[PDB]
Amino acid sequence: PPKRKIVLLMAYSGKGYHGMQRNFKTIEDDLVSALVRSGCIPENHGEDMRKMSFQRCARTDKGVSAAGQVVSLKVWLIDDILEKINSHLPSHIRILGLKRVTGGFNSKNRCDARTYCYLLPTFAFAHKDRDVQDETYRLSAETLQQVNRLLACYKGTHNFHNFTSQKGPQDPSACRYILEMYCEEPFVREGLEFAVIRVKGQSFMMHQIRKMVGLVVAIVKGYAPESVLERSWGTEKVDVPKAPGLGLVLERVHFEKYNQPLDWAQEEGKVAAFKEEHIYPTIIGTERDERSMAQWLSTLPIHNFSATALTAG
Repeated sequence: PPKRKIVLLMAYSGKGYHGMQRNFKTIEDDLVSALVRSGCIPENHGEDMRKMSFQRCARTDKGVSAAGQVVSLKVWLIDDILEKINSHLPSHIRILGLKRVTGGFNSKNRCDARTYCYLLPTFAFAHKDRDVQDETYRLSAETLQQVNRLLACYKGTHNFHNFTSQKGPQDPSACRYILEMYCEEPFVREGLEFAVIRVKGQSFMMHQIRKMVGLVVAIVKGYAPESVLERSWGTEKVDVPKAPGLGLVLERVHFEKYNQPLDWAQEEGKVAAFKEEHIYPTIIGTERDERSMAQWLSTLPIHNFSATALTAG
């Protein structure tokens, strides 16, 4: 078969996985097995992924899902390649699209941004004194407006050293650019109310989104004053609550800059279908049955936002 550089649009439910990147199970473990078994790549390209020029656009962490992950690599362009790769993957990892590209196209180098969604039960925004705290809570317009006012403060370029680990106040690598961040109107599925927070950033650091969400959750519920968000830009350390990984879903890898044609419009039905068969059921079912968010929320009352600073740390 002809040898070509391709770009793959893929999706996965990330629950129980330790991340995308091959490392304890990872998405790429399964993807590389499927690529070898389908005959897309020789075995030694599975052993040394550099040999097929492999790149992934988003390093999703432990438990994180994807509706629109993008990888690029060189393959033998076999017949019915998508069907064949998919036949060797579990149902909860799916290759949704393929594009042929110029041989030197490297997806991670060409993408300009990533958008993530964070799907959460709305009682994560319920004020600890003013609102009921369980599944019966319904999000008010006022509280949604407060969430959005707070999330908008993240937009721009900021030093996010307090939103990751092993980076100091003066570290320019801790500066990141957020293009958009907001929370949609809430909706009900399976009799429970959820909302989606969407964040588009040029790039993200370890723990960053989970802590960006965790802080706004903590403030909105009343565990910290709204002033702590501004304070977290400061030089001094703030200990920022980290929300669970379960609700975090990579939605899109952006190629608008490059396109100005990596457009996945034709795959929108496949994306929606996978979200409904695998991502939504896993996240909502896990919230309903195992109460992941509720349990994490129950740990906020003892979170000390100043613990590190108090130890002169």
